[PDB]
Amino acid sequence: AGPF
Amino acid sequence: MVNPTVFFDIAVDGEPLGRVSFELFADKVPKTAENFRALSTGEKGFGYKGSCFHRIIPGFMCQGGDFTRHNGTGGKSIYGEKFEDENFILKHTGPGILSMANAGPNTNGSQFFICTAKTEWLDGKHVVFGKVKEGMNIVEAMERFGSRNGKTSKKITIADCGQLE
Repeated sequence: AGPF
Repeated sequence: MVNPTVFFDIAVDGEPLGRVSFELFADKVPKTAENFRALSTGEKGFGYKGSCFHRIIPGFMCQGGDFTRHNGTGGKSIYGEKFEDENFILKHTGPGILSMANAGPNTNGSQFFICTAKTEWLDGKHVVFGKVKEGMNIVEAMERFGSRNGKTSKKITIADCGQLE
């Protein structure tokens, strides 16, 4: 899962 | 009304490091806040107690909450494996912001991240639902154990957690  | 306050007692390789408490904005993101709260008390059986922060990027954020696979690929909400993005009213305005981690729109599970800097580029993509109330220095201290790519040098875990108010 991100956040990028 | 009254917004819930939850706490996390952090430990590094078993050694207690301190407490971090959050204010959940149930008044604006009720479902998202309720999910986090319930996972913090463990009232549904499963929860955050014992899980670790698998991804820490100094100057960016601390990510945790995957209590099923422990590597960012798992986790589940009290509503099922994943729920929709409630809304994007709140923004990532600075250190302390509590936001939902996800793998694209409407993939909110149990993973979350705590911002240690203003991360405006995440606005509209991740749901902000709370912020650090106390223990922000404990969060900064956690950065000491992270790296550029997120891999952590020590086992950072949530020794205990629950609701205060």
